[PDB]
Amino acid sequence: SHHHHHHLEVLFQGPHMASKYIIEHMEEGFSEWVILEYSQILREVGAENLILSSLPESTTEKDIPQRLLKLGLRWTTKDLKGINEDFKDLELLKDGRVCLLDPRATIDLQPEDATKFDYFVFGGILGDHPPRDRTKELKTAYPNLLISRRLGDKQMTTDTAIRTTQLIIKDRIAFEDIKFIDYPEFRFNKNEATEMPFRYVLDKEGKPILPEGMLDLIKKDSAQ
Ligand SMILES: C[S@@+](CC[C@H](N)C(=O)[O-])C[C@H]1O[C@@H](n2cnc3c(N)ncnc32)[C@H](O)[C@@H]1O
Repeated sequence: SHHHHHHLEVLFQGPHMASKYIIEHMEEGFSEWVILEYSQILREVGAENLILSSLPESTTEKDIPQRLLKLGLRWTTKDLKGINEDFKDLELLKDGRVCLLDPRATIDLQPEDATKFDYFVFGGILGDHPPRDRTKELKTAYPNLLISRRLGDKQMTTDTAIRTTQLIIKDRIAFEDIKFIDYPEFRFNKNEATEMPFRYVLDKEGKPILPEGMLDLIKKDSAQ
């Protein structure tokens, strides 16, 4: 009775060829907000295409939210340069072929960058306004691995940055063609409304795309 000690999910997804998305986790633990965000990301890019890296060394499976485990989250306490040690199935993370999505970069990501990078890295950061520039910690941590690219001049949530990167790289849509809304207001009644100071991508109904559950969380907050 050893037959469950396997890596079938990995065998089933290979051989690797497709762009991957890596989130360097940079929050303590997993708040409800983070869980909803990461759940949405998993659903949009596919569990086989996401890695959550740099978790604290003491992290074990019980510390990972069951909602994320159920959606297939691949997670590791290794940093970017140790990911290949844990996940032997992934393509090598090659110097210069790993793109840091960096709000301060001087050059915006473009569809032709699909040819130029195999991995796209995001800070798992709940941003502040004004931004605290915490993404810069990644640039200093991996100075020869990463090349920075921008997603326009306003801050996006992690799931929005990944959604935008997928539209540019996978769907080959130029940034200037993506329909965004800057700093949307969410109003529910005369007593309850909240602005979110990020840039969001719009769905075909003209509404900002939020993780499932997030509008409920914003409504619960406004009701307090
Ligand atoms: C909410 S943001 C955090 C930004 C962080 N507060 C800062 O000022 O560096 C989450 C992640 O999505 C990516 N991101 C968000 N907005 C971006 C932009 N305008 N350009 C490039 N990457 C962006 C970055 O990888 C970032 O770490």
